[PDB]
Amino acid sequence: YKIPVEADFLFAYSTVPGYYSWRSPGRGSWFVQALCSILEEHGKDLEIMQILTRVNDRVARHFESQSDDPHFHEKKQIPCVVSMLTKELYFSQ
Amino acid sequence: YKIPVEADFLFAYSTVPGYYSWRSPGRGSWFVQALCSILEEHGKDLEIMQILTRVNDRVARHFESQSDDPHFHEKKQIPCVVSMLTKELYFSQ
Amino acid sequence: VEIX
Amino acid sequence: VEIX
Amino acid sequence: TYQYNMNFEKLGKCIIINNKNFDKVTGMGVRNGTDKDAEALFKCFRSLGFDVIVYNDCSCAKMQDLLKKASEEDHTNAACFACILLSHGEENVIYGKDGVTPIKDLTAHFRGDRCKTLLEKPKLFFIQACRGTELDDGIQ
Amino acid sequence: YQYNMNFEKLGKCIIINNKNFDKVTGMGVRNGTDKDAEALFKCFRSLGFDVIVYNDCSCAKMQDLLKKASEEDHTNAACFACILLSHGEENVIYGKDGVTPIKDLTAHFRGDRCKTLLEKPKLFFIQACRGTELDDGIQ
Repeated sequence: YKIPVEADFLFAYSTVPGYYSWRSPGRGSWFVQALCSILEEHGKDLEIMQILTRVNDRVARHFESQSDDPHFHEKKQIPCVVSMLTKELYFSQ
Repeated sequence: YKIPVEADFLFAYSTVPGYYSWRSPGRGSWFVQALCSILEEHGKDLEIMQILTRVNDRVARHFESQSDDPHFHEKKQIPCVVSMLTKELYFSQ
Repeated sequence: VEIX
Repeated sequence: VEIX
Repeated sequence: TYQYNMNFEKLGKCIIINNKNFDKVTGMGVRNGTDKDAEALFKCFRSLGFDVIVYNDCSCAKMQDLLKKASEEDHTNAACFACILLSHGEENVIYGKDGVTPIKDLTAHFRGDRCKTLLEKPKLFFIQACRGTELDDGIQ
Repeated sequence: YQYNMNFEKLGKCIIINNKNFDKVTGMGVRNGTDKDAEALFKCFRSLGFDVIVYNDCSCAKMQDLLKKASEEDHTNAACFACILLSHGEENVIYGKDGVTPIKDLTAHFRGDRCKTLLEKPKLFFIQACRGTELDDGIQ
């Protein structure tokens, strides 16, 4: 009969624990850029994990930092999906 | 060019952070029971997130604790998937 | 059942 | 680019 | 029987917390670019079918109360719930303009026993924020 | 959109099956874990993994096992898998002699520390407690 209280949560973090997350003042944060881009073209036909996996790929490949401070130069980012979902999620049909 | 060092990891935890995880001495832990059942019938034809999502469902629904101690009686469990994967993962072809 |  |  | 039931009157509520400006005492700088994020996000999630609401420069108590009230609403006719957090942060924690508050405390309002009208329905949280001070140097 | 699986081997699968613990740790026997490990052995074998099960490992043993695997040559492997069966608390897992952080176990397989598993999935399955809360359920 019962269902766990922590069930059916999903967390799409912009980065992995312990790490920074990057943001362009001109274009917005990497994670949001990628999330919106992919939702625009596949929001209605892809499952939520497929969407966020592609988001992971795009943030990982398409982005690299530039700073004059070498400590922050040419650094990378990977997002992080935590799923307590019990079903597949489509936003359509 | 570059790829993040933390990319392409996946963690399938048996439970969510902060919580206990349950184990039957006769039949094995809930998470493993569910994982094996689902892998046995769909290991080669489903994507890994689909697999672990069904595992989440079965652990959440098919299982409930029984103890004589009322503090541990009729308790529930939900597993927890952490994905830094950049692609879909199939175990075949 | 027990806990890990 | 900045950090959050 | 393997997909969440989407047959509802509404897709659901989408709450966006857009924190740009912070009390100087927090030591946190203005988060330039977050407006483009918030603008891009409301458009996308509106397009999906969400009832989108945007909140700007929220205090910790504002954020806590806001999510609490939403959890107490009646989601019986909604397929799911979504929340997007745009702010500074550190591991397990997120910045209001007023300081930090734990992510868990924000999301716990929507637990099954505390938001029965979203039971067996997906609860989505998207978090744009730092989670510590490590950097990823990359490879290859 | 899919990880490339066209390799000679699916990959190595390490199962750490910790059942018995040093009394100093205060942790009890994990009855049923053998049934888990055997079932896991068959399933992951069936997937195509080259599975090896290690029993009642110390923290240094667990550390060494994963370190060694990261240093192996995975050039002909599609992926890597590791399964942890033990007692645990948040962010940490028990060896027979005590606790060791999970992050330390997995960090060996980071891209900069294991190039032959670069762009290849690294899977960790963990049956262990993560704290002391209970889930009362509902309805």
